Amino acid sequence: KILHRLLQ
Amino acid sequence: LTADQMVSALLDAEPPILYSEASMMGLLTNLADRELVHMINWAKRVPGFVDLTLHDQVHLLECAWLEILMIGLVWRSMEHPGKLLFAPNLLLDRNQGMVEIFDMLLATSSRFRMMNLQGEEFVCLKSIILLNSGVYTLEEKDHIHRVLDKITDTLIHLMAKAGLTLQQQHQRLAQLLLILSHIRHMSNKGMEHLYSMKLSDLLLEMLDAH
Ligand SMILES: O=C(Cc1ccccc1)Sc1cc(NCc2ccc(O)cc2)nc(Cl)n1
Repeated sequence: KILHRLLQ
Repeated sequence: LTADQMVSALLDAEPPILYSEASMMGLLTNLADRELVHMINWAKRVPGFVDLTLHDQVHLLECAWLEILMIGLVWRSMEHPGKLLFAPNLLLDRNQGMVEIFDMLLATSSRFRMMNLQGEEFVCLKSIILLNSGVYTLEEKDHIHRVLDKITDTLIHLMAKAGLTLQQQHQRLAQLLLILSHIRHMSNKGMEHLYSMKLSDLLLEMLDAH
């Protein structure tokens, strides 16, 4: 969830 | 890519050294949490990482984030024997602890110093952890191993350029990789220790993956 936004 | 461009690319993508402020946990959470934000940006700059899917990048970082944090702490603590340099202002001794995991970090730090590990080899070992920790957990898998083979070619190149013979290049490459098995064991026990501490929103997400 959160981790995706960081790599996005 | 070259064997030289691989090192310079990893050398240029190195994250900075951050600073710190029941009591000990407080400094370590904020340190880890802020330290991962730079590890996410460093991972994106590792050759071949961005070629993978968004889900693959997430999984690779879900299971290797604490391994990379520990090998980084060991690297900057390598020249402070019997101590661990969590931050320039947070240099702690073996009695300021947990201690079971503390002693393992020191043994690894004392082992890298025994081998006189170089920075060029450190950035390679750190990238291998990011790509190998979750590869065993179809066309994308062959690409990860293709990059891993390139990093292996880079490690040997660094050893050959250092004057080592073939027997010594293979021996050093084996000694370096065998330590990753211990670094993974440290993260396994460190995940159980932080899961027995029940932090940060970004952290907790990393805590639910294991
Ligand atoms: O539960 C423990 C650790 C933990 C802290 C944060 C998130 C998940 C687990 S114990 C323990 C953790 C640790 N260093 C790991 C570390 C390295 C660099 C850094 O910036 C922050 C932490 N070292 C020792 Cl000796 N003991």
